[PDB]
Amino acid sequence: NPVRRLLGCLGSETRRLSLFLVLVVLSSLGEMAIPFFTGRLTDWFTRNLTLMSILTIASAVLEFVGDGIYNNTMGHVHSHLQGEVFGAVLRQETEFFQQNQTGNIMSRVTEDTSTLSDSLSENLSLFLWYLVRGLCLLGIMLWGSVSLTMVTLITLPLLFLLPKKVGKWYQLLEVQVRESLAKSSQVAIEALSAMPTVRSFANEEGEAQKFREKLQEIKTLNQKEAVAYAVNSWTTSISGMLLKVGILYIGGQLVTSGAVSSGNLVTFVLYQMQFTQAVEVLLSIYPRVQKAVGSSEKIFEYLDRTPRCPPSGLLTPLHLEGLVQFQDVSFAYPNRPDVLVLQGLTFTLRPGEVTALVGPNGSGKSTVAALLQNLYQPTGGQLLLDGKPLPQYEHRYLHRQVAAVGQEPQVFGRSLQENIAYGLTQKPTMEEITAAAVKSGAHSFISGLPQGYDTEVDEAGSQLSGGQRQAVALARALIRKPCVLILDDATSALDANSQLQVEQLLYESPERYSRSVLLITQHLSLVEQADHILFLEGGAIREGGTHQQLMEKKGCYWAMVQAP
Amino acid sequence: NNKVLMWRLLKLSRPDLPLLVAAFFFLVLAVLGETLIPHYSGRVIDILGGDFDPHAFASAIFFMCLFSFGSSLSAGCRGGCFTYTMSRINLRIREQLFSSLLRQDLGFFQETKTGELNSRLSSDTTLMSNWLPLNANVLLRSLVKVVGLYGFMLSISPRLTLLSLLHMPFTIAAEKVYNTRHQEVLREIQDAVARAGQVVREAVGGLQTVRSFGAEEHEVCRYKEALEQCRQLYWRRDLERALYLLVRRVLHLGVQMLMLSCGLQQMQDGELTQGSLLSFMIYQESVGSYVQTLVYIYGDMLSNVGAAEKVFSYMDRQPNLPSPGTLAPTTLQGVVKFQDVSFAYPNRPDRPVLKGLTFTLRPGEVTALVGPNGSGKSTVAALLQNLYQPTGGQVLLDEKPISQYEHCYLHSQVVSVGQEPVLFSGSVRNNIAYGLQSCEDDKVMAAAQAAHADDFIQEMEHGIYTDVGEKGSQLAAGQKQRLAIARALVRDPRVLILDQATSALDVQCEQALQDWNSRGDRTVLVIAHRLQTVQRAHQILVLQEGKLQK
Amino acid sequence: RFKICPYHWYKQHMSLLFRRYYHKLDSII
Ligand SMILES: Nc1ncnc2c1ncn2[C@@H]1O[C@H](COP(=O)(O)OP(=O)(O)OP(=O)(O)O)[C@@H](O)[C@H]1O
Ligand SMILES: Nc1ncnc2c1ncn2[C@@H]1O[C@H](COP(=O)(O)OP(=O)(O)OP(=O)(O)O)[C@@H](O)[C@H]1O
Ligand SMILES: [Mg+2]
Ligand SMILES: [Mg+2]
Repeated sequence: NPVRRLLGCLGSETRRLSLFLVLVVLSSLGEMAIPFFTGRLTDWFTRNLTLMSILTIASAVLEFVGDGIYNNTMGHVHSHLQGEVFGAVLRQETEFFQQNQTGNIMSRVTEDTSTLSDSLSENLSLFLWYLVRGLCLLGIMLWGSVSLTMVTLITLPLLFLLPKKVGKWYQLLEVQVRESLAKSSQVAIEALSAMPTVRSFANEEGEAQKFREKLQEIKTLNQKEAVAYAVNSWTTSISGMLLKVGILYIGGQLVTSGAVSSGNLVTFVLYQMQFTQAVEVLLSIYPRVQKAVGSSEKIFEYLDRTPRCPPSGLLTPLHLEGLVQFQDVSFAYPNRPDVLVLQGLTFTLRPGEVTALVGPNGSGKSTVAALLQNLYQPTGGQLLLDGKPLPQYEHRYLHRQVAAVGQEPQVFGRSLQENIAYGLTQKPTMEEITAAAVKSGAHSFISGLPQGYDTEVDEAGSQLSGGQRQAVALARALIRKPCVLILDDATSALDANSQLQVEQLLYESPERYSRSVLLITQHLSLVEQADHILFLEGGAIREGGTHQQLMEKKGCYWAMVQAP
Repeated sequence: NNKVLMWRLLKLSRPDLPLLVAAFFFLVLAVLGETLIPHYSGRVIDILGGDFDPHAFASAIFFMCLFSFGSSLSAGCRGGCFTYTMSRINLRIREQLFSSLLRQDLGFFQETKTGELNSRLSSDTTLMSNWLPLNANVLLRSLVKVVGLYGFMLSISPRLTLLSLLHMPFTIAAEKVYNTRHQEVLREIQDAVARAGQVVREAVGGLQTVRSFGAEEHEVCRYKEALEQCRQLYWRRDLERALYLLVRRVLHLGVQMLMLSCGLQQMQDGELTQGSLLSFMIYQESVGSYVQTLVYIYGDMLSNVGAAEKVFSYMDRQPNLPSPGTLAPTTLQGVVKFQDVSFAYPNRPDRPVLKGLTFTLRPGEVTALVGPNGSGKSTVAALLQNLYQPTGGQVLLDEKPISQYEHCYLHSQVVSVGQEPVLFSGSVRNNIAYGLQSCEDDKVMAAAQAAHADDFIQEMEHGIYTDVGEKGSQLAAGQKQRLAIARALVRDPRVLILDQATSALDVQCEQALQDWNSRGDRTVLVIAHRLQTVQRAHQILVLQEGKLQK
Repeated sequence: RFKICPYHWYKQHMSLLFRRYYHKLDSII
């Protein structure tokens, strides 16, 4: 069954493969017909010499053209396969990337596909060429003697019987080989991505030992691979030898019986010696086909998997209010589906108003922020944006209308300009980028760099301090002019001077009338001017109201504030 | 140039000698066995042609099958041995490359990308693996049969064999140009593949941000645009290879024609007989094919090793680090001194960061370092941990330079909590006891209670045996920071560095952790922006624009 | 006619043999 899945990828190029097959057949026939046109070479002078000269040149040119076409098509096939595998990977739900680590996914996408494509490219061409040669020899053999051709063709399935038995074992070995390679790659990636910490704790030897363990497992599998190779070679050669010997012996009985002359037998044997080599090559190809089937299991599982997240909608309204309503929302992470992180949240975000969400560590604030960004779906209740459920909006439009500053934000390895303008389809002008950088306070140090906004940044943002990374993330969120703005500890690493910028943005900027703001922080003095304060503990809202009301109640909020 | 790399590969393959010797022995047996099958094939086909005599027929056939059986066994053993040798060489290369990469200085990891390094570890070591077990085997098998075919030819017509050395079936000039271009295109292909892999690394590593900005399609387009260049390079290589093979085919045809003309001339003058001419032509066809095969194999073998030079460059790079230290005293007071320290990062040496700092830390006191963003506090913390070397001045630990202490000893006495800490995949226990060869569970529990981490560890699925996920992504920020604090407290350090270790902690928990030096035996450096926590300090250092203010 | 030329026969044999050298060198190991 999986062989048809493998061969299905060639359905987009059938015309070019048909042309290649035609060229191969034509070259084989052009090379095959020479003896009939030039004799024994003992009958020889100029004409017979020039004839084979011309035929050899024509065959060489035809082979060149065929190889060019085939090698041109296979590169397109390989690139298309890799691109579609990556595209299918990126469509999966969020927890799929918690279950599968980065190194495993990278190894599956970049390494398995290359091996599959290379094996296909070599094996298909080899199979076609030797099949054509085998048929061209079979025709002459059938012309020589029908009876011996029949008694040869009758015994062919018995040779293929044995490889069909042990085919599954090659797949079951290759699966483990690829899995071990991916496991080693994950360790390598994780070790290299955090070198300062490993150096700080002097743990190079531990990482080396972790790598060595996976290498040992791979070493364990390779011995079985080699032994299987040797045994298969023995069996194939034995089958070929016996196939020659049986028919050769039968020919002796025929000639001794006086039924068939030796003249026919000599030619039939001389062509059997080559037909057997052809079928032996075709026998040798099959285990590599099973190996390739084994190598492609995980990428095809990626391709055929159905995402568990809902698909994107169609709504793209021109004007959006930004009103957000939570209605009895409950949530539990998929890997622990029996622990309710959130229980019955009910509140509303309204344009022009700032809502502060406070609570102890591990109470579920960032879970609410992730739910608001449609990264996860609630397991109970409803979450409505301007009266519509989140999935009904288009994927690109929704995340343009909702922007968030994540906790400990990430910065990609591009220029600062492209980092600020990340994710936008209509590329903004330099004036918009400069204004956005000025609002977040990043302009004061970006302009001091030797190349300004063209400065390159490493893949982890290592060339920036924590406050600078936070300012860049804030500008990246501000550039889109969102309707709902989410701040998740956006002031943890910002000094006292930069927090003034956030305060002006929240409570004094003239653009605040067009946004709904959800402020999550442990810096309690920042939320004193919030229109609503929600205290979240244990996944449930204990109390709410303005700062004065919560101070008067002398509840959890008052106890938290008064402690120092 | 490539000879040195080939010699290095030969030096590396020493642990595989007891298997390579058997591989070559089986190769010799198989090459001996293969030559004798056609003899008995001919001695059987003529028995079919002539009088039957069944006894002779059967006797010839039995020997035929016996020798075919022997050659088959030899070939199978040779193949198995060479495959195992290739696998061993590949694994050894990978292990050495990773162990060498782990030694490099921190500047090396900013000039390169992680995805590129991983794409050097994978799919690049295979080319270095294919050299000996694959290319040299076929090269030797071709050479040992070329010499035999020439030996057979010498008996027929020495004059014709001398004429056979006419320019050979190949031109040396074409081989040189093709070998020059092939290595270059292979190197370009490898670089393009690494650049393509980096895109997947970035896109999969930070997927939640991409989701939050809805930019998956942008990343897919970038990946496809990167794949296109690799496709073009592959086509450029393949077309040239095909053209070169066509040219060699034409050359072989021409040499064949000239040789047949000279053989016909020898026929016309009566110097040769037809059977000998036919045998000579058969041997000549074989030789003319095999010489071209040999030359092509040698060229490819050199080209792959030449193209794989980046891995050898990585394996040999000398770290930009001082000589390893040796000091490891039984007792350490913990006095730290900065003396006119000036520093600028190696990747940007024209912009100084520190401009002549000087201060002292003493046991039993808490010292606070404060300043605005970009003022160099984390740079001071990194310099104190010997992650970077100062460009001027000295850093002294108990009157010894910091770089003279043993690497494993130094990082057990000077421990720090980093800004935005990072955790590794695995259990909570393996993250708390990170970097320790042996640690008791009682110490782990005591360290967890010291950082107020038990009260949320007890709520996990398996307690301290629960997995935290990649980068600690299955934890809250405060929980991750508490685990980072416990990882430092479990070691009982003499000098403790807190690089804003309470940024994500809530108000209540921050109060219960200000007792950093209750026993009065540590040296504590506290880096903070909040003016609340600095009130407990005995010495306050204000850092602005890279200079200590008065 | 029907008859086989030994020279062309081995030419065919060598063509069948060397297909695996310039392409799929892995199979010859
Ligand atoms: N991916 C995940 N899978 C399972 N459980 C998780 C995952 N991420 C977080 N949790 C757990 O679910 C709860 C949600 O914590 P969350 O990150 O929302 O806290 P928080 O209020 O943002 O904390 P902090 O104030 O420390 O930033 C915690 O108990 C946390 O350990
Ligand atoms: N790897 C690096 N290469 C080059 N310059 C760097 C590197 N890391 C930091 N810098 C620069 O050196 C200066 C010092 O930054 P540093 O990280 O020491 O600041 P900080 O005091 O820790 O800041 P914050 O309060 O934001 O954490 C900044 O201008 C920063 O951009
Ligand atoms: Mg959080
Ligand atoms: Mg810092």
